[PDB]
Amino acid sequence: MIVLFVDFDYFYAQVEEVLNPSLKGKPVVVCVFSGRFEDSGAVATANYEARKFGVKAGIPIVEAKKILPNAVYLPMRKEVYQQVSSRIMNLLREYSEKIEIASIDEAYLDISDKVRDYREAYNLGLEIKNKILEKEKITVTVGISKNKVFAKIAADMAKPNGIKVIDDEEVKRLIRELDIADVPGIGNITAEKLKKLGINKLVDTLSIEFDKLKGMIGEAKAKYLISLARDEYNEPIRTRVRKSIGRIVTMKRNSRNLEEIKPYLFRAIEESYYKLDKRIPKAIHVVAVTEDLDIVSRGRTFPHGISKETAYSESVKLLQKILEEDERKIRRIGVRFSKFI
DNA sequence: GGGGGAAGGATTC
DNA sequence: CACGGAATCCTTCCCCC
Ligand SMILES: [Ca+2]
Ligand SMILES: [Ca+2]
Ligand SMILES: [Ca+2]
Repeated sequence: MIVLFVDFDYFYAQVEEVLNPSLKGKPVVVCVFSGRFEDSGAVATANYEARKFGVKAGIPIVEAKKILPNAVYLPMRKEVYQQVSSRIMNLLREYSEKIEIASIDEAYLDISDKVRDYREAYNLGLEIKNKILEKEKITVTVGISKNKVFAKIAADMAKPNGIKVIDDEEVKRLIRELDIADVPGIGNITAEKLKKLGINKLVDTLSIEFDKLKGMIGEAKAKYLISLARDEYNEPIRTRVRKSIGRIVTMKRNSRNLEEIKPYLFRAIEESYYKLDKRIPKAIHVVAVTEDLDIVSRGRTFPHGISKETAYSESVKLLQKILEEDERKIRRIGVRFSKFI
C-alpha cells in the first residue's frame, strides 16, 4: 500500500494571502477575537514569517502583538477557507477515489493502484503540488509512506511547501529514533504518561507489559502505538462522516445568570441549525466552558429528530442542569447536535 | 458475564 | 489569557438476558 498525504501550508493565513497577495512576505496572523476586551482571543494560525518570531497558533493575540506589533492581524473567516479547501479536495479526488478528508487542510490518498514503487509516488506528489499551486495558488506539503501515520510524519518533517518519502528502511529507523511525542495522536497529556513509563521512542512500547500500557494510556492508544512499533499499522484510507455539528461562543463576562446566558446559547443554536443542512439530529448537548477553562456538558438523546423549537427548549433545561450541578461561573457556552437521522 | 446504549469527561489537532 | 470545533477514546452507569 502506498499512502500519499497532503497538508496545506499555514492554510488560513495562506488563503488570506491568496485573497490579498500584497500580504505575501509580511507577517500574517489569523485571529479569533473573543470580544471580552480589546485584542482578547487567540491565534488560529500564522504564516511562517510570523512563526519564526514565536507567533503561532494558540498564543493570545495580546502576546503576539507584543512580539510583532506591525504584523497583519486578520479575523478568521472559516467559511471562506472551507470553500477553498473543498475545491482543493475535489482536485485530489481526481488523483484517486480512495480518499480520506481528515480535516479542512489534510487528506490521505491511497495511490496503491495509481502507481507502483516510490519513484512514481514522488512524481505524482509533484503533480499534485503543481496542480494545486496552479489552480488555487496554494502551496502544500506532501508526505508519502506505507501507512497513514508515516505519510503524515513525512509531511511534518518536510513542511512547509515540501514533499517527502519515508520508505520501508527509514520507517524502521524512526521507530527507534523518532521522539514519540512526534507521533500523530500523541498529545502532551499522553506524551507525559509515556515518559513516566520509560517510553520515549516507539520501540520502547514493546519492552513494557501490555496490561501496564493499556492501564496508563488506554487500550486503543496502546494497540495503536504497539502496532506501529511492530511495523504493523495498516489502517485503511476512508473519509469519516461528519458525526456532529455545533457552535460555542464566549460571553462578554463570565456568568451564572440564565437570562444572561440564553441569548448566547440561542445564537449558538441558530448557527448550528444553519450548518446542519437538512440533517436532523437526535441528540443535543449543551457545552459550557467554565471560568477556569474547564469544559462541562449535559446532553440528551431523543427517540426522534429535534426541531429547532425542541432544541431551544431542551438546551435551556440542559443549561440549568449545568448551572445546577456546577458552581463555577460560566465563560463560554454552546451546543452540539449529533446522531443524525 | 457481557452486549448495547447513553452520558459525562478526557484528549488531540 | 487561552478560541473553536469535532472525532475518537474512556470510563461509568444502566437495563437486562
Ligand atoms: Ca496539518
Ligand atoms: Ca497545514
Ligand atoms: Ca506531539
